[PDB]
Amino acid sequence: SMPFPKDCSQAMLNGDTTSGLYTIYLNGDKAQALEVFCDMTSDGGGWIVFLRRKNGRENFYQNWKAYAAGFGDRREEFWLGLDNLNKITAQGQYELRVDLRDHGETAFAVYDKFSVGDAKTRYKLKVEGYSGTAGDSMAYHNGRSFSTFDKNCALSYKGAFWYRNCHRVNLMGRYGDNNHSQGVNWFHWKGHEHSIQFAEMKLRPSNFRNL
Ligand SMILES: Cc1c(Cl)cccc1NC(=O)[C@@H]1CCCO1
Repeated sequence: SMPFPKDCSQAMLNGDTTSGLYTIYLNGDKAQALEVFCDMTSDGGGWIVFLRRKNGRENFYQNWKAYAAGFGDRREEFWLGLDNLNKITAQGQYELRVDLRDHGETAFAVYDKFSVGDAKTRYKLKVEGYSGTAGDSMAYHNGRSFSTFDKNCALSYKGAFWYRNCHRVNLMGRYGDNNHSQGVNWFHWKGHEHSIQFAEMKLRPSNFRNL
């Protein structure tokens, strides 16, 4: 096992094959411990989950400081934090996976390159190299800074995202809100008038598939 695994891929190779909460260490630094939920079953496992929507119990209409730091219950609905995502994606070449489920139907998207810039970039999104079944709805958002109501699409749709003008993905939107563009949307799967019941965003090294 590695003593200070830097992501859920190094924790899974540590023989931890049950999804749930693990400690990772940013940059393998014992002083940068972070509790994360690891999805160890989807497409080979080793995924840090960074967004989960499933029941509408948690409020996602939160401010810049909340989105930078993270909020929620890792075992239920949560957001891992932009500072965490920047530091993790800086450690190597990461891939994004999005899992969606709604009324028993499932879809997914993978982006072979995923990064989040630091605060001086307003946490700029990079997403490239699409595959999957959900439809490439993150392409619209590529290269955009993050937006909250206090730093306006976040205000107009009462959510937070790498908004443009405004969204094809709104996974931090209002739970169960089927009004146009208000809900948990993935446009090229279920459009703008269908809020998706279950959504996860997660990341792991792009080279995991053959390491
Ligand atoms: C990342 C995160 C999750 Cl996922 C769950 C609850 C809170 C946070 N954020 C923090 O623990 C830090 C601690 C000081 C301010 O935020």
